[PDB]
Amino acid sequence: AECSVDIQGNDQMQFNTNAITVDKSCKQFTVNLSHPGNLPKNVMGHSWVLSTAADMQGVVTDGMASGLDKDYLKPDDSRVIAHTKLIGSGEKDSVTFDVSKLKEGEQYMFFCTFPGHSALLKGTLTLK
Ligand SMILES: [Cu+2]
Repeated sequence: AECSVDIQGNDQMQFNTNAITVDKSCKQFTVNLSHPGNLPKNVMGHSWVLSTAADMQGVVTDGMASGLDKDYLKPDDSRVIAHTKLIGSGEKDSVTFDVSKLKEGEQYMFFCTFPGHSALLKGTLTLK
């Protein structure tokens, strides 16, 4: 898949990838999130949130005080460069973003913002 990637978050607290490479040529980038499993998003919800590694913690910390109401994401978080909605099992969501929003050399992390999920459900995103 050029300029896109398919990612699954399961009931086992696992993303099927821990590293994503965004080709420097890509103009846009699309991440396809699905959620195999049986648990509903209010106990096992999963989302794909993109930020710098530097800002992950506060994004996470801010998200969990945001409630299921706001997908456990601070509304209009200027630290989030891209994000999917929060989904439960059997659900799916995609998000597309501008590669121009990524600086070379700066590090980025992707992660779920459901309470206590980002330590396990995370990975690397890098501009190549
Ligand atoms: Cu999650």
